Amino acid sequence: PCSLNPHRRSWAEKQCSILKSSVFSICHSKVDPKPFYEACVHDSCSCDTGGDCECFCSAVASYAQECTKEGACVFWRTPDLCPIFCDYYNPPHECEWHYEPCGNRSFETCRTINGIHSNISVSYLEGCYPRCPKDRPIYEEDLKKCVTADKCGCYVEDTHYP
Amino acid sequence: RALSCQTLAAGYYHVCPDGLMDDGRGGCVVEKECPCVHNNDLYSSGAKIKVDCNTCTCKRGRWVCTQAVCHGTCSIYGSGHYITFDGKYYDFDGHCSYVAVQDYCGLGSFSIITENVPCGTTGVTCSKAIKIFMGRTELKLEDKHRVVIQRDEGHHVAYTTREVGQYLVVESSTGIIVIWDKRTTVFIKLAPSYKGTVCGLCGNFDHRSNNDFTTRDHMVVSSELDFGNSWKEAPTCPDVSTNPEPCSLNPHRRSWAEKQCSILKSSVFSICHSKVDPKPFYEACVHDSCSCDTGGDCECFCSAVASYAQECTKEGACVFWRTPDLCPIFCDYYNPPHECEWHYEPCGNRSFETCRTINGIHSNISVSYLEGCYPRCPKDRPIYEEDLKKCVTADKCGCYVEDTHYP
Amino acid sequence: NLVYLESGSPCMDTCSHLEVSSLCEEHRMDGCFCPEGTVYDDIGDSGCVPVSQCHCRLHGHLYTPGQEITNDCEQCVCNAGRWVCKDLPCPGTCALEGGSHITTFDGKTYTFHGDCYYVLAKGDHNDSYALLGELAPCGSTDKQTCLKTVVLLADKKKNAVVFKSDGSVLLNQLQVNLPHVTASFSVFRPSSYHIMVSMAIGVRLQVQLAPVMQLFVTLDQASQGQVQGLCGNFNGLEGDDFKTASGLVEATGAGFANTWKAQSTCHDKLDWLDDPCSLNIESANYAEHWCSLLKKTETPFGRCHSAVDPAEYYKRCKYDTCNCQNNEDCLCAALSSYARACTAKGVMLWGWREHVCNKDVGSCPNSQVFLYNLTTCQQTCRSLSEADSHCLEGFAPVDGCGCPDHTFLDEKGRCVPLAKCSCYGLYLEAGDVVRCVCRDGRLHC
Amino acid sequence: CCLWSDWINEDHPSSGSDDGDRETFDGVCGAPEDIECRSVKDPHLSLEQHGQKVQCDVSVGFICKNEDQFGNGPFGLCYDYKIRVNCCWP
Amino acid sequence: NVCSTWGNFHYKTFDGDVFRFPGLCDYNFASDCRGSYKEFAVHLKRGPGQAEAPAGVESILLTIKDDTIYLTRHLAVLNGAVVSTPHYSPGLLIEKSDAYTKVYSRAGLTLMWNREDALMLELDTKFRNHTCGLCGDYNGLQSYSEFLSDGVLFSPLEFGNMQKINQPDVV
Ligand SMILES: *[C@@H]1O[C@H](CO)[C@@H](O[C@@H]2O[C@H](CO)[C@@H](O)[C@H](O)[C@H]2NC(C)=O)[C@H](O)[C@H]1NC(C)=O
Ligand SMILES: *[C@@H]1O[C@H](CO)[C@@H](O)[C@H](O)[C@H]1NC(C)=O
Ligand SMILES: *[C@@H]1O[C@H](CO)[C@@H](O)[C@H](O)[C@H]1NC(C)=O
Ligand SMILES: [Ca+2]
Ligand SMILES: [Ca+2]
Ligand SMILES: [Ca+2]
Ligand SMILES: [Ca+2]
Ligand SMILES: [Ca+2]
Repeated sequence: PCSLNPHRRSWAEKQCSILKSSVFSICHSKVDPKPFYEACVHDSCSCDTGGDCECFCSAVASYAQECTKEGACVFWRTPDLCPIFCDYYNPPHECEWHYEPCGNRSFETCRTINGIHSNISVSYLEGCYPRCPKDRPIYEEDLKKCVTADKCGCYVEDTHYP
Repeated sequence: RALSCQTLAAGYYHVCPDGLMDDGRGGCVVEKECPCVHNNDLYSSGAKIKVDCNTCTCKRGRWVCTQAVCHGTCSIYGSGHYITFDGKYYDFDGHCSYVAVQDYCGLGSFSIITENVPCGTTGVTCSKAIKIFMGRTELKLEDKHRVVIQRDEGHHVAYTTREVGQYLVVESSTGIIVIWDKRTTVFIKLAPSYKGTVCGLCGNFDHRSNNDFTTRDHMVVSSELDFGNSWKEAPTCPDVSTNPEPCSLNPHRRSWAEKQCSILKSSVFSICHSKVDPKPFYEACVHDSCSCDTGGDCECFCSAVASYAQECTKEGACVFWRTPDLCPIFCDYYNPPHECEWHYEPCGNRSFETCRTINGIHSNISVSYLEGCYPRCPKDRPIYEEDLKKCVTADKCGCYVEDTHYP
Repeated sequence: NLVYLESGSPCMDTCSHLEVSSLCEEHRMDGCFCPEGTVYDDIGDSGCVPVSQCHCRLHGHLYTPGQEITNDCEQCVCNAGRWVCKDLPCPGTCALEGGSHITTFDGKTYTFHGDCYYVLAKGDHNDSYALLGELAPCGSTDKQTCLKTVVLLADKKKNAVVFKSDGSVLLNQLQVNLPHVTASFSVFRPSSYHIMVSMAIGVRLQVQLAPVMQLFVTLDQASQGQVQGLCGNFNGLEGDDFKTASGLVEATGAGFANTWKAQSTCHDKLDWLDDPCSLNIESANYAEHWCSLLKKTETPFGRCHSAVDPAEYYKRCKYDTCNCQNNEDCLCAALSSYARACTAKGVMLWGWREHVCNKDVGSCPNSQVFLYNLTTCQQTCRSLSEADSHCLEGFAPVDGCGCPDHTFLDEKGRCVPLAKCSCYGLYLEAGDVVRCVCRDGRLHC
Repeated sequence: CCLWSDWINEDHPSSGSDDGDRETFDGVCGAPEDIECRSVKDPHLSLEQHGQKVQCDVSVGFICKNEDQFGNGPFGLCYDYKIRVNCCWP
Repeated sequence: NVCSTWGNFHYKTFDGDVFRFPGLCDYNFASDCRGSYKEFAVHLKRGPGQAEAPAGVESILLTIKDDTIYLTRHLAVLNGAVVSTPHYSPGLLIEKSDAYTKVYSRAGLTLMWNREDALMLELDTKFRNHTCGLCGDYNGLQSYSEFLSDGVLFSPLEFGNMQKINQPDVV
């Protein structure tokens, strides 16, 4: 792709050089950045029909996910580079949804209050996570609402029933 | 004879009895208590609306408005789009330095220069630097920051630089205001003392728009390309001989551009459809997205959708259009680690106490329509000190001498 | 006379860009410069000439300092590097083209799609005139509208003249015969698809009848800021054309124009944020192939590209072609409006109808041919009998069936030559003696 | 020794400036013996099963013109074509 | 339910109504006449007249909400480009057997056509009271609003001529 699009190479190799830079320098001894640099440049030279800043931000979050999984939490997003919008989900100005950059928080859902647990550890996945208050500290997942431990739901045949 | 309170001044050329007439709201109304219509809304008698600096009143089915003269605004935005002080829209894709506004027009006190470079491969150009000359002071807006160049010895025309939402705002004591979104969009505002005393690519600000294409040698031409090629700064810069067509030189980028930019003509912006015409903002967005073909085209898109939503706030319609999938914004970056004070205010309308305005210092225009992240300082330090983005107690903020923050 | 110096500033005033040194962000070095006064000649090729010898320029030609020129609406003289321009009187034209494309007197083109009688222009005093016009749906949907009836209320609003869309000019609900010349106005018909109306107030009308009905209105510049309607107020600014008759400027064209309904029982119309070339896939390839001829230079439309800039006629040509139900009548109307607005700036397109809209060129009668410069005063020898009463200069030439450079039109049928034309009283033949022998055009009386 | 060449797709309908699709054999061979004329995205169709009007001979190569495809389908564009040439070597 | 045409110009609406319309020009087979936003449109184009006994279809034109599918006897064209079948884009499946050509859309549309004469369409129950093609409306009522609109009973020959599409070059 970077040979069939010579004009997109200079942008791609400058944006994707975050991975080999001092931002990710805690992960440089734990995950090899070299096949993630070459994937990011291959991906950004070829999103030539529209929306190439989505092809970029996914390739930088494939590397930062391995870094969390190996023990290095890196905070790489800024308001100019791949921003994330986690206060969209808040009840109007009560601030509970925070961006947790490396997932590592174990709160009570309404599955795990009734014994239901998974078989792997998915506590390294980037995203927006709740921090439910102390008058309803149980996160019901199928509606993205913090509820009291009594009034959450049913969960039969993989369907939420209020 | 069946009058209707909308056909008063028509003439009745070609139900209610004699006397009474319809109002468009319901039953028959006398002529004295007749309502008023403005932008598809119906306002009863004695209602008050504002129009940009003035106040109106529905008196007898007509509007009675005050006569003050407002500030005038030039726009430069996207891949070479202009709106003059008298409201004339045109396109010019030049690659040189151009006079935007000056009063050295045939001796002078200011000059504002724009530096237009090619952004893409199709031949369209966009604005990437602003130089402000005020007397002998030279500012320059470049690389997301303001730089002071050549501060004179003892004159030092009083200017002020602060950051309001996502934009940077320079103001002067002489009446010159420059608003800049740190990429390509510029808004120049002049006080109404500059009527008919400026020139450049923004016109001459005399409330008459069939002479805005006056060239540097004082000749009104009809071409966009003879006018714009006469305000270049260097004589060795080339002439633009045609305007490019980006969605014809990039046929593969047209389907993405016309699908993303169709938010403007959709039900999301349907409160603003009767107050701002979306049609020249749809055509700018498609022209901008077909031509960002070297990298970063979701920045060319989100700026064109925020140029339309800014006019909507300015006219009275706050629209919340951003989602986590469409043009996200990251305002909890600025919070002290998990104390949540910086909120995204989608239409700016909040008046809190800074540490300038606690000491009387106020601006001359209303910048409370600018999108961005705004503080909501707590009740143990409710004073926002702007040059460090910190909420402070009213005593310990700073000094503000010679446009520099001293702690 | 570029003398060499050391330590002088590189910011030179150059006879077009004067006053450079007030914005000079450079220090000084050596090189070849100018003397104390004597700015450098940029436009010509000489050296540091005096300031009052600067030759001007205007799209090419190197005008000497003192040579005047006659431009669009102003005349200008080359002073020392700059032009000194002075205004000349020039009219203004409101156009109502397609079914719904209003162009006001001050630019400002907009689309409306109404269903009512609307006030297009009227005089503000108490009486003077009022020009109406019906914009009703002609096709299937409401977005397929057409002009149907032009109504003129003149002579202190006691005379109503109606222009139906089949000819059929009728005064006060009664048919009239054309020509009809009166004291205050006159109505002509030179080419059977064209009606020309002139008024003594300063109002001129041209009603087009084929392929679709269109209207062109012309005012003098004495009536500047003294009209109201759907054509604006004609004051130089186009930001206040959407200013209603009760105060404030509206935002959209369909919100402004619902205030100019001539009937109270008409419904309110609204804009339409769609394009017709996406709603119809079969019409959008036919629209692309034929409206692209306005932009390519092999056709007889590239001659106008130096004056008219077809980029906005191309956008309307695709609009009307994809929208209306008879797509060729909207193509040929939008191609005949670029050719109309190009003859208004000198460049006349002789013979643009040879590949595109020639379904009526060869259908002229036996003696008369298809013309592109048919005017009112190419009429019969009965027009030569008056010869100063009804000529009505000031209009635009139109394209229809007519006779060549000689052999003026007879009383009926073919156009015989000048010797045996007629003697117009009843038009007698070329064998009658009064003592005035019937002769070529004039009479020996 | 009369081996066939490779497939040559050096032009596109949605790119270039020749207003269509034209594939020539320069840089490979001088005077061919045979030419094969197929499409990219469905290569078993003959030239009579595409319905577009082209010329594809051993003299000059392949020519498709977008103006010739008016009124044929609803889209009016050339398809994407590719060619082989047959040349004999001593 | 199912609309269908086959044979020697036989039709069958979504609510029964088997008739026979020997029109040869270009027609609307089914369409979304909701008014606000049209979801789909299926345009049928009968041939030049094959013979007395059979009745072929020359081409089928189909537009689903963003994109246009053009089916002929030999090739299938999506947005001006020839597609290799099967085609798996995430709202649209276009596959070609030895007998039929199927188009499966997420909008609740399924078209299936052997490449000579038989054409059938299947819509879900979302489009009730909205369809307006030659397949009738989709209200469930036998012959109610297709043939008896304002009391006047339309013959099947004048019901079919109402469904025609005007092409801007050919009479
Ligand atoms: C708003 O405009 C006023 C009016 O010009 C500015 O007041 C001027 O301030 C300068 C020095 O700051 C004085 O030299 C002038 O005499 C003032 N004008 C008048 C009429 O008194 C004011 O500075 C502007 N606001 C800001 C924030 O600069
Ligand atoms: C119209 O132009 C032609 C040129 O071919 C010539 O006959 C003459 O200039 C005009 N005819 C008139 C005025 O009758
Ligand atoms: C219309 O309503 C529903 C679907 O909207 C349908 O089941 C019903 O039969 C229709 N009724 C009539 C009277 O058309
Ligand atoms: Ca002006
Ligand atoms: Ca005006
Ligand atoms: Ca090509
Ligand atoms: Ca090819
Ligand atoms: Ca039915």
